[PDB]
Amino acid sequence: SNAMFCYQCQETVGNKGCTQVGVCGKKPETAALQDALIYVTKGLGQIATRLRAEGKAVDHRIDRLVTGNLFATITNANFDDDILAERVRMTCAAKKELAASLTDKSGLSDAALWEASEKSAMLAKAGTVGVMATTDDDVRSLRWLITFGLKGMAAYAKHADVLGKHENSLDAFMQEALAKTLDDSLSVADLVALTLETGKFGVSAMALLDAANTGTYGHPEITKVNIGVGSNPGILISGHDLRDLEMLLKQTEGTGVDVYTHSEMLPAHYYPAFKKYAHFKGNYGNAWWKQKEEFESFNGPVLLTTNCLVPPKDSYKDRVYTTGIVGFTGCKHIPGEIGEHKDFSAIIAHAKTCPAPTEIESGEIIGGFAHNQVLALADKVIDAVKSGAIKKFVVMAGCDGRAKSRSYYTDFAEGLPKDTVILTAGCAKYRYNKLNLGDIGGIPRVLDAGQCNDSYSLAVIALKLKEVFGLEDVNDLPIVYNIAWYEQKAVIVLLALLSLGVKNIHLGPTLPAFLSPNVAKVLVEQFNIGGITSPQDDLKAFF
Ligand code: SF4
Ligand code: SF3
Repeated sequence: SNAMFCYQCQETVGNKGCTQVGVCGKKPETAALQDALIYVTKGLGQIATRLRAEGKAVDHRIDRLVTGNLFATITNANFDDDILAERVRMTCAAKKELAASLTDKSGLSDAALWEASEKSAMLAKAGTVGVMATTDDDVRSLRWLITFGLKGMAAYAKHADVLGKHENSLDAFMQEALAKTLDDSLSVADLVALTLETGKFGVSAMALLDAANTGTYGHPEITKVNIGVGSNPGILISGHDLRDLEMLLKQTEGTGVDVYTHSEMLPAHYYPAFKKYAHFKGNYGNAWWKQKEEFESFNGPVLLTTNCLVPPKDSYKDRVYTTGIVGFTGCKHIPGEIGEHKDFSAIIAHAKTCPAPTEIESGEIIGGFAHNQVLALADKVIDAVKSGAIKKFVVMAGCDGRAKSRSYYTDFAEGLPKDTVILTAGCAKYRYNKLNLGDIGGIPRVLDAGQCNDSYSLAVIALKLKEVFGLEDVNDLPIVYNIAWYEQKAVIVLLALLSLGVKNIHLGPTLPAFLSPNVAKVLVEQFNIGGITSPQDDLKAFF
């Protein structure tokens, strides 16, 4: 039989599924606990949805449990079985209490009713509630496409909540959609509808996080970021959470410890509020997947605010700190997932005992082209399109990863004619943001809008251009979409773009294993989704 089944990321074995051990390092009992956690979270969603329909209140603490549970099961987020098992217990306790306040308990699912306190009972239940519990290929495909989209949505909703923003309609949708994925009566048409609705609420979640980030730290602006290093001890902050960075910068003031960013923390440099801390140094290294080498050479402690964390080498494991929903057995954790005060005193003391970073490279990279900054430049962008100086934009946003085939994205970028502009967001950027690609009329040929969530800015920019040019269809803009994906935040970004009517998206380096033949056919027929081949062939064909 199979010890596990997981197919949620781009690197899944054979582009079919991980059945023994995850390519990411996820062990079968860890995979089982995540399957059990998702199951009881869907049960909680049903109960909460029923309470809302009865006219009864559901406290925001329930919303936070749901988003934390989903985020903990994203690829490279949490490998800690003790933490995962305790989240299962907490969820069982919470949903039992909520169900007791229902007037009518009729029609509650097994997920709503089932509970366990012993890990052994959780592992046994997991075996019959995983991916392959749904027998029909199309229903399975759509249920898990939706679930993965909801994980990405929940991540963005959680970062907004950390910064003090939440919307009842967003949390209500997430919980109702989760419940619908266990309802056997829904047709394929119902589930295709729910997939597109999930994309729409993906836009809403990204809009909420955009407002939270910019409202707190200012609108991103054009910024030069040092990729070399200084000579003081440092802490390297990775992942996505800007509130964790704020607290870390405040606590390192006056200490002699510098702060550097990694991977998806690069865009923190673009926000005006963070420029006021003199000990906020550069961005160190590249995307998440190089971290076994780059965390080693950094020498100082590393703080993971979100995914992606890879199972650490023994050489630096003792200086890895996790926080929020991130976890790895044997790595120190700083508690907190709601933006509350976190005590970084131990990581700061640790940093003072470590060597300064070993430099990988020197120079700079430019970014900060989020929606406010690009709309301020809109007249000049529009003039350049009208004159033919800019012939095409290419959206190359998304996720990077390990696959050797991803040299495609570097070669594609290098081979583009010098009258094109790359638009990016997310760690996919690292395949081409240290090339020397130049500028068109002073506009850089790579425009970095920020984190994967700042794909929102790219959509806002596209819709603005549609308006100014007076076009009926967003697809009539001179934009090619060549997006790379790895984890579930890329899935919500994709669904968001589809909900906005974007066609002709080229997705790679492979297509998700969780798209069944019939579901893929709908995406091809209605949205013209395609894949990649060689960079030289696609540089001809895509244009
Ligand atoms: S998260 Fe990806 S690599 Fe890890 S077990 Fe799942 S499909 Fe496999
Ligand atoms: Fe926020 S984009 Fe998706 S892969 Fe892991 S950090 Fe990267």
